[PDB]
Amino acid sequence: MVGQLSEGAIAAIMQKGDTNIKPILQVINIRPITTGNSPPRYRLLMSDGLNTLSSFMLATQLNPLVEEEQLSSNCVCQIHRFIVNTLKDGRRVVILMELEVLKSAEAVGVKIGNPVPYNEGTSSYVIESDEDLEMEMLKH
Amino acid sequence: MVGQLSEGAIAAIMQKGDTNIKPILQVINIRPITTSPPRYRLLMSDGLNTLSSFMLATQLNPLVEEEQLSSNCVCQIHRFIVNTLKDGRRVVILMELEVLKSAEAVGVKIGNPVPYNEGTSSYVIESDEDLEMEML
Repeated sequence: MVGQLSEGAIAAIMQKGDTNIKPILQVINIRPITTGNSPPRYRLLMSDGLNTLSSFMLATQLNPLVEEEQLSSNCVCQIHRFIVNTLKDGRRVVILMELEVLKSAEAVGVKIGNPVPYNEGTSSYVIESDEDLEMEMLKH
Repeated sequence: MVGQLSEGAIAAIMQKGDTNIKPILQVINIRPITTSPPRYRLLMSDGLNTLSSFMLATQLNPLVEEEQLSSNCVCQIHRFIVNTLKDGRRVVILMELEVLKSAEAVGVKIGNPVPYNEGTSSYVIESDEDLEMEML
């Protein structure tokens, strides 16, 4: 149900920098990032039911949630503490510092609603994720 | 040092579908796709161009888990295949390769290669964003 998500949280985060709103978001996709020999970091495409936004990153202390598959595509999360940063190239990113998984992916089962990208950066993420899946699927 | 890579191999693969060459390429970035059996996408350089549509055959995954195939290492490809997909994207699947020099032996990205095509340019921009997001 879309109504159980924090409608408008993505727009408020991006345009006003709201950090106190404890948003309830669905994880749409997780992109592991493996730089050099370093342990992975996880970038997230998240949905508030209306929009998706791809500029989320998990703080390192939340990495075990992804490894344990507690935090996986289609689960629903309540974010407790997050910070907004503008990178040196102007891109606005959101670091998730503390959260709770409210519903596992299997309980939700699938993507909630039909959210659309909040910006071109997010549509570029969606394109690359679509590319990944296409390359992935060797057998038909 | 760029002359130590197979300059022009990416253009040969993409335009002519030449899989008889045994090109020497540098890994610029490796990324697992799923978050299941891992599957690795690679941004590779031939000294002139980068190309982001390389994927690793599952049987080469041990080289990645052993951290032998890693960003900045230089490899020689022994068997590969290139296909266009129904939607027109071209994908290169690396089937057999040897790591010639470790990431540490090479030490840095060789030269200043440019993206072969728009898809690679977007991939580099997105991967540079990924990295900027980490270093926070």
